[PDB]
Amino acid sequence: VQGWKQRMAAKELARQNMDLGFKLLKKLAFYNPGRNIFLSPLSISTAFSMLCLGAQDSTLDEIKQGFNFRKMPEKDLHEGFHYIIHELTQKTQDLKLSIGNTLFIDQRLQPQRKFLEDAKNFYSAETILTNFQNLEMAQKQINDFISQKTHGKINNLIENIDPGTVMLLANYIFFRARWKHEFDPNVTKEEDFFLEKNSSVKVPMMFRSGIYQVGYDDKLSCTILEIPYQKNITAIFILPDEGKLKHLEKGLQVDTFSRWKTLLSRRVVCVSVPRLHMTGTFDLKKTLSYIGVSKIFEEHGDLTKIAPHRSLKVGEAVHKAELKMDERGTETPLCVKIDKPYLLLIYSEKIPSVLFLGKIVNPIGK
Repeated sequence: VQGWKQRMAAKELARQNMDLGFKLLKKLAFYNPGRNIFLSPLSISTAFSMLCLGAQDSTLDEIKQGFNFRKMPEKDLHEGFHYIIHELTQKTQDLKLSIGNTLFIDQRLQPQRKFLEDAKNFYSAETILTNFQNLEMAQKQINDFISQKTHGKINNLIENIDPGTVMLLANYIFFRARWKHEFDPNVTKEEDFFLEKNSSVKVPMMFRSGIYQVGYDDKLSCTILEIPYQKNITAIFILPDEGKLKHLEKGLQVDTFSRWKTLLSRRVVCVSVPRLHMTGTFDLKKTLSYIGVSKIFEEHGDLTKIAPHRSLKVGEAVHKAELKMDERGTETPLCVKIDKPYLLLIYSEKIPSVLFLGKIVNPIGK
């Protein structure tokens, strides 16, 4: 198979998006406790790798350092990300997934052919001409473009545009997938979800008994539960013990994940999982401060490969992750009840990549 090198590159990139995700989640939760955090570290990485096609010198170097894209040649980096995107991008009965990367550039600028072709060929990234002299009109244009492209999955991506912006990066991902075994919707019931040790809220809770990969981590005081999707993707639920969420967050690592896998076994489990409709919106300028990346957002003369204008920078960059978790699917000595704050990892096994990383403090909250 001629796709061997692309798969190896992707496998290495996947390990690095896991590290990125845990670093981002740790920082986001430290600065914003008691809040849901829902993002795609993979989608975020595709955006800045795509920008590496048009970035030079210090800006290029700092992205590659911050995102850890330095371990392989640039050709392999782009080929690896192309493989991940192409493999995951589907509109089938079992999986609906798209990674969107749209660069909105001021109509007065001239986006260069080579960058345009590479962005489209390697990432399916598109550059759209925008009139930034009318910020209100530019915002409604951007939001309508993305709502239409995503078929109403990614809405209101932009809430504000700063004056002087000539280049806006929009990164967005949506997910719909069928479970390997569907939940019976008639068995789904409104159950208690403990926001705090005393405070509760009624949430639609899905129920099913069957064979599931399950384990317990003594080192991080947490239960691990894997629920497979029909395609080679798994939903990993990490349920900390009472008052161990902060400890679990603090201990998250790449070695953590590979150790959790050594603690799992196939067992008959009665499972209780909340239904979800998660969205997460991030200002990537503030988010990327956590991994020391900022030159891409400053004027440095490093983006001439995109458009020749001297003062060019990425003015604004936004990430939006969207997911639905319900009963849809194909066709006890242990019980795992997800009725308190938990971590959710959507993991692609075939790559293997972290598609989504979520801290769910409230399944029906923002």
